[PDB]
Amino acid sequence: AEYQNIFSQVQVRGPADLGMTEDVNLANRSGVGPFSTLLGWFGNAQLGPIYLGSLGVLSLFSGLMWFFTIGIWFWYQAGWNPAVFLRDLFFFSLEPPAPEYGLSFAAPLKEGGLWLIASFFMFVAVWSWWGRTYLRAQALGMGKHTAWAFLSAIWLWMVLGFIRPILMGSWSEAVPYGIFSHLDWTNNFSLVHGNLFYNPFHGLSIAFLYGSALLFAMHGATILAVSRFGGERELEQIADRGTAAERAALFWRWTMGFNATMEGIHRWAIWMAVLVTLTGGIGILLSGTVVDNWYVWGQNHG
Amino acid sequence: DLASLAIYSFWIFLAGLIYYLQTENMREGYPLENEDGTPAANQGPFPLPKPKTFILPHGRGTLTVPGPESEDRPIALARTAVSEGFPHAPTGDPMKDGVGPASWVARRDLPELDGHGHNKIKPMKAAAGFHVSAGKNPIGLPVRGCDLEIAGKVVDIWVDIPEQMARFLEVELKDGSTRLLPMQMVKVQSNRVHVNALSSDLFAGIPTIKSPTEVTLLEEDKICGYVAGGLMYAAPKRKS
Amino acid sequence: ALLSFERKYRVPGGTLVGGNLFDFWVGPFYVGFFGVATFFFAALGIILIAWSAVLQGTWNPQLISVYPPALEYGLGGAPLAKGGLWQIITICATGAFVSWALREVEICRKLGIGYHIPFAFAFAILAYLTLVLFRPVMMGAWGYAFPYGIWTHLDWVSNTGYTYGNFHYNPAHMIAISFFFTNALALALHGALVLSAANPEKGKEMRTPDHEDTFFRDLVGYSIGTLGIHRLGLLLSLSAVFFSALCMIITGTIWFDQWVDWWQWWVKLPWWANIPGGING
Ligand code: BCL
Ligand code: BCL
Ligand code: BCL
Ligand SMILES: CC[C@H]1c2cc3[nH]c4c(c3C)C(=O)[C@H](C(=O)OC)c4c3nc(cc4[nH]c(cc(n2)[C@@H]1C)c(C(C)=O)c4C)[C@@H](C)[C@@H]3CCC(=O)OC/C=C(\C)CCC[C@H](C)CCC[C@H](C)CCCC(C)C
Ligand SMILES: CC[C@H]1c2cc3[nH]c4c(c3C)C(=O)[C@H](C(=O)OC)c4c3nc(cc4[nH]c(cc(n2)[C@@H]1C)c(C(C)=O)c4C)[C@@H](C)[C@@H]3CCC(=O)OC/C=C(\C)CCC[C@H](C)CCC[C@H](C)CCCC(C)C
Ligand SMILES: COC1=C(OC)C(=O)C(CC=C(C)C)=C(C)C1=O
Ligand SMILES: [Fe+2]
Repeated sequence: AEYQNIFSQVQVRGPADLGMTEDVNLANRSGVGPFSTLLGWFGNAQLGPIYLGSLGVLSLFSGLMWFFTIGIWFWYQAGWNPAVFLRDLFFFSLEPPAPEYGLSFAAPLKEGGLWLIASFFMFVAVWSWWGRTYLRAQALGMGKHTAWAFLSAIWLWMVLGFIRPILMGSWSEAVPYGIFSHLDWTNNFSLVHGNLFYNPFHGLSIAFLYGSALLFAMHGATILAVSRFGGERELEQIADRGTAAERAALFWRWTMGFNATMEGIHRWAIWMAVLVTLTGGIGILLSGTVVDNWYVWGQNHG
Repeated sequence: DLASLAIYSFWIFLAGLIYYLQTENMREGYPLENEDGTPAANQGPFPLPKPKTFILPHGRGTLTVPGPESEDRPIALARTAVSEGFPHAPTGDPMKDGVGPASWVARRDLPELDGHGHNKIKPMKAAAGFHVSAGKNPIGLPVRGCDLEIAGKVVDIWVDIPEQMARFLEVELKDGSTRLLPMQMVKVQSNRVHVNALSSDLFAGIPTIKSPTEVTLLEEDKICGYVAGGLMYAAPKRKS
Repeated sequence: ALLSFERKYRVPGGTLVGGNLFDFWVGPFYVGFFGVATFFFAALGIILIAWSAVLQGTWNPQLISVYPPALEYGLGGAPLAKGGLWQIITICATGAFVSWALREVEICRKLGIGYHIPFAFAFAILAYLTLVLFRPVMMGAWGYAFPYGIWTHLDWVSNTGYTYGNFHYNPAHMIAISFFFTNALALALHGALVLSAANPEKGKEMRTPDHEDTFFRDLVGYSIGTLGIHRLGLLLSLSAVFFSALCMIITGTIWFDQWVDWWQWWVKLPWWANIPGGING
């Protein structure tokens, strides 16, 4: 090939990079891990350090309990038989309490209680991780974009698991913890609500999911196409526009009639992605609370 | 109907959002210009954004965009038509004049710095203790042009230290001097380095750096632009 | 008409076909031979859609729907009003998509950059041809292709999927979805990271890429780097589309049952097909 720069031809290695200091509490950084030659073909080879601290540990811990609670239930469903455990691993499911328990936390363990407990650990694990994404940025003096984007994903998960079931009056309305069972749940949700293809926030959501693949293919390919001019060094290209930024912008202007800037493409990017779950969340939230049947709602246009 | 309300509201939001993103992407390159360099009359339906300022690290100053732009370099092209929309032809040697695929931008004649204030890019012999950890080491290999003639031999690798990445080969020419080659424009083989963009006698015209241990942003543009321009302008010597 | 830095790039050369005859711009748009071809396929294709809208009796864009020939036609030509417009429009669309890509190649040449973008766009074209050509031909009728209408092609998706039960159980489909999700994840992260470095806290100077690296190492113990993340984005989005085409090319060609049935190569395996209890025993 007229070399495509998908994989490096040569790897170089030097002393581990211990990272910027700023206001990071250095007491909570690990040592550095080993270098990975395997990963070095595609990206950086350095593993670590990682930063832990209170929230990270709380998040890890709480997340492990979540995993453990589900796991122990799966073993229970497999009658403590390892062979059955592996045979039926994808069919195991931890279900929410049945409708007749409403929103009470008074369901017996084997009938939805254990689901409530898992959800509690999951809830703590995710929000404390969110706090972490926010505090890592702050300690380095960075903007909070990552935390705000993550919040968009959290929104869809909150709607599916908590906000919508509460508004519907029943935990039984939440999503089970199982590989196949949450798939069956997804199918069933659409059938019950009169075909989600005719939910317009669902169509919007799909436009941005597709749009995200579109844009990241456009942008990944654009940067590789101008890496022969050092295009991937985008911060310095923002501060001091180079021929990389200019050719990238002219490619698209000539193709399509308009173009982005090196900073501006990243604003297009962050919104394209976060709109997937922002809109999806709204669409799920409205289903069965406000609209029973999307197909029928659609035929009246509203 | 609350669903109706919601979907009409979101479309309002989305239009405001798009207008924001588009204006925000007009911080470079605008106002539009006529082909004679005067401002175009039709600037489009989106206004220029109000200025924003970046405070560059390491005392390098501030950047405000948008702001009045120059090329800050003479451009050796002649208009080929009375009307608007046709190619501008090079009046001289486009490789040397830095036009078309061989263009470069007048970036700051300073090297890029890492987070600690040190030069981001260094020759590997000056970087303790980087070494080649996988793949074919190109040091000491012959460098061959598109004319299948040897142009020199690889004497060092210039590495992006924070990223731990090879960015240039330093190549020694027959006359003893050296040149940098973008790592992206070379093909490292078992017994040689092959460079498709240039014939062996065009290596000498690769711009030179004024320090043997650092390269500036201006120099990297000049080097990269010139080598990439070879694909269009050195094609006659690209061997049948 | 021009960006402030644009003139020095608007030089002659790079065309694949026609030399300098189509080597010019209209406003911001570059033309070239494939610009002309794109226009011609698009013009004709849009006319036929109008011609078909007349046959249908509506000009409401959300009712217009051009269907392909009935199954009984198999793979033959059909009368214009009975599937023939669909056939011609498909030819045009393919002509336009392919022209669009070759125009991108001409533009790459004029600007001196790699060919990654039209290369990447070719996968989207591959995916389209999988649905309207490869799969219908392997099944032996154009009527298995999808109709060209805003809501009707959604019905087609729904109908096709439920023909094999819950289409979720298609394993290539699972893989495709995982790349679509991971790709949106990575795009959000990549966008947030660059913006958070360029637009730091108030009172702060612009951050360096070393801060970016340091942010992801602190957060998850690994930074892929600035080159690697763009490699990754390209990889994720193309792989999502590749497995999409794959999960359909095999549906109705080498697999005809409900996809949940596929998963028994695991359940009824030798060491445990019989052990009582769990979900399946
Ligand atoms: C991919 C697998 C399925 C399929 C499944 C779905 C599902 C499921 C949904 C859509 C949705 C849409 N699909 Mg579909 N779709 C397929 C194939 C296609 C093809 C094609 C030629 O292959 C096209 C052009 C479209 C086009 C569209 C849009 C009407 C809409 C938003 C997509 C989007 O933003 O994408 C990302 C691209 C962009 C963001 C860039 C802009 C693209 C613009 C918007 C395209 C407009 C097309 C235009 C109206 C028609 C041609 C114009 C000509 C001049 C006549 N689909 C196949 C058959 N598609 C959604 C919908 O109807 O929402 C209401 C939806 O829920
Ligand atoms: C029968 C099936 C139904 C249907 C039913 C649904 C339902 C029901 C839903 C969707 C949703 C979505 N559907 Mg639909 N869908 C259908 C057909 C389609 C088609 C198609 C071509 O046919 C497409 C392209 C889509 C596409 C989409 C997406 C746009 C959207 C999911 C966004 C997302 O990123 O979620 C992935 C992201 C998340 C769920 C957020 C996760 C965030 C949390 C914080 C992560 C925690 C991680 C945890 C701590 C660690 C876990 C590790 C694991 C062990 C691996 N659907 C048909 C009509 N679809 C969703 C939506 O928004 O709808 C409006 C939704 O709820
Ligand atoms: C009830 C329906 C079934 C089901 C049935 C199907 C069927 C049936 C199919 C899929 C396919 C897909 N499904 Mg499914 N699917 C279900 C549930 C889901 C869920 C979910 C959350 O539950 C998800 C995430 C998905 C996800 C997906 C993707 C993996 C894939 C669509 C993307 C694609 O192919 O793009 C490919 C990209 C394109 C086709 C775009 C091509 C664009 C062309 C080249 C250019 C257009 C130019 C345009 C006209 C110009 C306009 C320009 C003007 C300027 C406007 N499905 C349920 C169980 N799914 C489809 C697939 O894999 O297709 C290959 C498919 O056919
Ligand atoms: C904008 C929309 C997209 C998005 C964005 C997004 N996600 C994000 C972020 C952002 C911007 C983050 O900053 C955050 C992050 O830190 O990323 C690196 C995150 C992230 N998104 C993640 C996942 C995720 N995002 C998803 C989706 C998306 N995220 C959207 C497409 C999906 C799905 C379903 O598509 C998943 C799976 C995480 C990688 C991370 C959030 C991390 C977190 O909350 O961690 C807390 C939990 C733990 C530490 C638990 C650890 C325990 C183990 C993992 C065990 C569980 C295993 C399982 C239960 C198996 C059981 C069986 C066994 C007994 C055999
Ligand atoms: C492969 C990864 C992703 C990808 C990549 C990608 N797409 C691309 C590119 C790349 C890299 C381009 O360079 C190119 C571009 O220029 O984008 C700005 C393009 C592009 N992707 C487009 C759309 C698109 N991409 C999609 C998807 C994807 N694109 C993938 C997810 C989708 C989806 C998911 O639905 C759509 C709708 C266009 C914006 C653009 C190509 C524009 C083009 O080809 O223009 C020439 C054609 C015309 C001007 C019009 C022709 C009209 C026809 C003759 C008549 C209509 C026929 C059609 C079948 C009607 C049917 C509509 C119904 C289904 C509703
Ligand atoms: C500094 O370069 C990097 C990014 O650039 C935005 C990343 O997104 C990411 C994160 C994205 C994924 C999904 C690894 C990493 C790790 C990284 O090193
Ligand atoms: Fe980028």
